[PDB]
Amino acid sequence: QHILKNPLVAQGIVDKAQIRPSDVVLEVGPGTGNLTVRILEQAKNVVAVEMDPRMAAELTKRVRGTPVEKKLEIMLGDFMKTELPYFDICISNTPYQISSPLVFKLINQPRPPRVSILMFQREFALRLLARPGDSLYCRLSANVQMWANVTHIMKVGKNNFRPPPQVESSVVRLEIKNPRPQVDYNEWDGLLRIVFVRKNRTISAGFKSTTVMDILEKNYKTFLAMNNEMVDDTKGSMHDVVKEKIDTVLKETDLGDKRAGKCDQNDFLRLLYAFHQVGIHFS
Amino acid sequence: FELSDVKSSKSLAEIYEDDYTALSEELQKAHSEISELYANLVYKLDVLSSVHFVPKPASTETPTISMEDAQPLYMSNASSLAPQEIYNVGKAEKDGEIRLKNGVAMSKEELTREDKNRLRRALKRKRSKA
Amino acid sequence: SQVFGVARIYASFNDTFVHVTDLSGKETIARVTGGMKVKADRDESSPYAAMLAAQDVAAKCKEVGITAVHVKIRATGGTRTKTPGPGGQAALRALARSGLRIGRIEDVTPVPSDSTRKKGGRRGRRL
Amino acid sequence: KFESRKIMVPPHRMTPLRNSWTKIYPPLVEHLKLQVRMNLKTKSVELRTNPKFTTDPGALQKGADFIKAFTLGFDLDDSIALLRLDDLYIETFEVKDVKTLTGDHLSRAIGRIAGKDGKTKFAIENATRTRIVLADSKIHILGGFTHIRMARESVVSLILGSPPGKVYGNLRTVASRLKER
Amino acid sequence: AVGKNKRLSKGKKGQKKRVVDPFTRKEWFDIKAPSTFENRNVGKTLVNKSTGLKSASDALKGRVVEVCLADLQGSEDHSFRKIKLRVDEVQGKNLLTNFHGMDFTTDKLRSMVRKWQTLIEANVTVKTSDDYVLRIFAIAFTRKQANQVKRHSYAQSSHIRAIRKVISEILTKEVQGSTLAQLTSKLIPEVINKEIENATKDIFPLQNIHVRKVKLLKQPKFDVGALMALHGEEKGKKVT
RNA sequence: GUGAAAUUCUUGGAUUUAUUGAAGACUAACUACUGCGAAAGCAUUUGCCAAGGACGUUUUCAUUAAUCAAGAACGAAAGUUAGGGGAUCGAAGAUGAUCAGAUACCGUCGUAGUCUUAACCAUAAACUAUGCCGACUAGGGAUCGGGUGGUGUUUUUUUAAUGACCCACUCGGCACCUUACGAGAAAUCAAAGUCUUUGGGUUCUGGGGGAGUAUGGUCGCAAGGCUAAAAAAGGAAUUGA
RNA sequence: AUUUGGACAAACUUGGUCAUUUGAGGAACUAAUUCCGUAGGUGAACCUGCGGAAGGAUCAUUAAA
Repeated sequence: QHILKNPLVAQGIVDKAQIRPSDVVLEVGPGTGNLTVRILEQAKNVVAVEMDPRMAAELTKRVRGTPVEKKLEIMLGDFMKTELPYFDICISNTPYQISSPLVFKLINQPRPPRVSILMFQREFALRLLARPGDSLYCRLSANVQMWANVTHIMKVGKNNFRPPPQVESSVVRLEIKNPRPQVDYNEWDGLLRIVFVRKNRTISAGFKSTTVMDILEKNYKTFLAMNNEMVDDTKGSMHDVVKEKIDTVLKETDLGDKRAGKCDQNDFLRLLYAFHQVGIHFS
Repeated sequence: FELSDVKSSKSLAEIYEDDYTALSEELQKAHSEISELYANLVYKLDVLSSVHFVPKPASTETPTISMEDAQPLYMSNASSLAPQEIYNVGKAEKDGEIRLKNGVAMSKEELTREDKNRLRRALKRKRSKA
Repeated sequence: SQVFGVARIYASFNDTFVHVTDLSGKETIARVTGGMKVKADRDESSPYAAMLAAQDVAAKCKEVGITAVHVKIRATGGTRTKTPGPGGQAALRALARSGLRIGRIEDVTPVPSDSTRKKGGRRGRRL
Repeated sequence: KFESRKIMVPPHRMTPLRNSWTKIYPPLVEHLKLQVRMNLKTKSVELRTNPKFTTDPGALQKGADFIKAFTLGFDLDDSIALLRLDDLYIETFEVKDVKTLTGDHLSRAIGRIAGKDGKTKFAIENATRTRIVLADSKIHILGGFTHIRMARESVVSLILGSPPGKVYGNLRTVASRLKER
Repeated sequence: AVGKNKRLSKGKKGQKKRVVDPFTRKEWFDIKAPSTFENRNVGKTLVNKSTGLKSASDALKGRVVEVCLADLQGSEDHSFRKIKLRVDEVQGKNLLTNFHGMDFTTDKLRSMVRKWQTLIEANVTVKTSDDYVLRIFAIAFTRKQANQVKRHSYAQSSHIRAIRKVISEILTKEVQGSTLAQLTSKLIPEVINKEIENATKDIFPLQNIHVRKVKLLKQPKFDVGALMALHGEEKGKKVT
């Protein structure tokens, strides 16, 4: 693993976590437990999750003897397949490979928390901070900028770890938008995949690919089948007649000749509304 | 261990014949060499620091005779072995029996309840001391 | 006098086929596989697999009555490796010890004149 | 019922064949009972077994593999070991069968396999109890099956570019566990 | 794997019982070579059944056997050469065969190719007087002289192109003047490479000149009379 | 199919054998311290179209030249737009196994791409990490192209080519081996040399690393604007009292 | 097709019934590699696709009969 070597950046994490004494905190990756004893001093309830039984025994032996062990709780096992209770603050120091699905689970969590202080790679932090018009704008960037508001906190050097890793790290803050904007996550996901299979081409060409037209043909066909009407007959392929349909929606929207790396959230919302109005559903 | 980047001085047939055939022989020969050198050194030092005449210690196949025999040569090895070291007593094999060090054997079924209790208490205080 | 069959020995990299056909390759007398002789998944590419394979194939071939065999070994060919493996050499030794009259040995490995890309990538296929 | 095999010899390995021929035919004629001719007009060696003088059937194939190993360029005592045992195998593969390399990089790859004065090569030899021969591109490994497998793993990692220090550490680890077993 | 820990798949749900008795219902047929070769009788092949005389006829008409000229002619010095024949007519457990193609062996080709000489390849297509559209590949290596002190013996591209011209003309002329049986009789005792060498002794001194490959490409109208003639009638036994 | 298995597909018989047919790529070994091109680059045959080096020349004009901003041409791979077919491999992506060990972290399918036409894009460790033109200063053999001479062997002879090897000389290349009466911090350098301090002609350029700090010198980016919880041996214990 | 009267009457509510299984007290008993250009990435202590570089450690055999 990797051991943290800066209680001053631990102070920074807590002070920007901005804890209220009525909260419960989901702490992922306690490690040796400096953050654990700090938020045990700060908040009302602490739920520390862990996959490593050796570090879990280390933390419980460091903490056994305090009066705040009545508030401390440690849950062992992988939390991506087990149940996680309600928490108001979420603080995470895990290796980032589980942290990206952690971000998506924390977004899709019922009654989502108020704020989350996470550690990430520098690249991954810039990926979350990627605004439209920037070269790092991607599918995950648009998803997090849709479902939440993210803001950078600080940058951590690779020399501030024992042993030092190869990728520079950062600490970021995620705030889920309450309430959730009532858009279908699956439809938004399908549209984002189709537009971001190549982020600098034209959206018209991204639809001009073949298998995307196969998927949209099957979707519109089953949509018209559950609505119980029939198409008009095509002289060639059904993929080609629904391609003509997407041509119509693209030349009424006038976004078909635009850059996917520059189209922001509002343009995607207008386009998916146009698809929902014409009868196209990506899921 | 450490590998040798030099060419192996034996072929595949030789290394497999070797595997087809004291921790190490070179180590044992090193022990012999250092022991004889130390014997020569202690001989020289006793020559220098002693008062009375001391001779040279020693000089450094076939059926051999050992002249000095550390037994009266009509004492069999089993007769030299003590009756304690060829059969001790221990905890018996079956879990239905307890066998103490004084030779008695007690089944777990023909006992009484207070006897079972005192045996448990004795084993408990023995375990607590250990 | 004797009668000749063609023993095509495909020594794959993780398998071994010992397929005996007649002349012209139309009628197949017998065919086995390394795993099918020895029930594992490591040992489907073993000299022991090849030995059991060639022994039972020589049994079936002598049952039909073919005394002599020309033998055509083969590697996997293609853009992969082009040399017959230890499984193939083991199968050949096992046939010679099983006692079919070996007539003539060939190595018909399909060598691409100018091959396409191979499965690896720019960094290298294995390990 | 006599039975015959033939086997070619390339000229660069025909000079050592003439040079050390007198230590090749005595095991073939004395312990294998195998009549040997050499056609210098076709640059080939012919092994014919006699119907009555020989005993074992596999003797002919063992002798053919013996001459084949010496032809591919192994040392005489090592090919004698191939004759002596019954489960020695020879494996061959190429640098373009691992990763396509273009010229100067291929030269440096063979340089990394060989090592300074054959150090890395003899390290692989002594570790996995095998014999390695590097031709122009084709490489040849002689030994037991699992041994040549592990040697192939180490060589392929060397081709892909693992430095000799790292691959030497892995050699001494696999040699430690192989000595323990 | 037939192990008990081999995880079952869709696979072996419904099998069949091994009762086909295949090498009792199958039948052996002897093939025979054209009269141009010395030892014609070679091997026996397997016909699937005899209920279908149509089946026997069609399978044996499709048969394409392959042999080597050493075993076909008794002289083991033709070890590297190899021919393919195809069977076209049957008569009572005996098959009449004709020529189909030729090849070397890959070990001979690899042993021919060396590292200090140039390789020259001629790749011609023709049609003999028997209307067999054919394709002939030949190779030739640029050897070094008896006085050569240079290491390599490379030929200039002009000499290469000139030798391709000469070899192409030689092959086309001889195999257009000849017929297919006459072509096989020319092809056996290596006379065509001798002619190529005798012609190109003045352009550049060569070695290992060989007609590497013959490939049939079209086949003319059938003639069982011509087959019987180039190979070299039968009554019953009054069953009752 | 991997180190190990598993998704996958196989009685309507897979993998394999034989005979073929189609498709689009690619041009193995031969392959060299060889060649061509201004560089990137260039390998099947044959034909066509133009172009070029070097040699040879008792041909021809007679300073027409060197270095040079602006601008122009060309510029690997990836990448964009619009067409084409799309076999192979395959950023993204979807999945199988997540088994200890990563010593020995993959497998299956596949969008874009790869390929081709027409236009953009103009960048690389695009390297001999070294402006160009001219001149002079060491020897040694090679190898490619051209030429001259001689000598034989292979060759062939009123037929359409008279080439191959040898040796000597010779230009012009790709390079190499020894060394400098030279240079230098030294590695090294036939140029990074041209007798101690300096002039053959000419375009461009200059006056180390991390750290700590101030920023008006500058470019960018944010959030919320109804929403709240209140001390424990009152232990441990198949190990105790 | 439809219709009359009975009995069986599934199933459901409201329960009554007995039967059989299934929360923490007390009360017992037993047992004890480095990089460059480019393109891209959501199980991202980095990875991948394409083309390049060494600024990355060369042993053995090799004229002819």
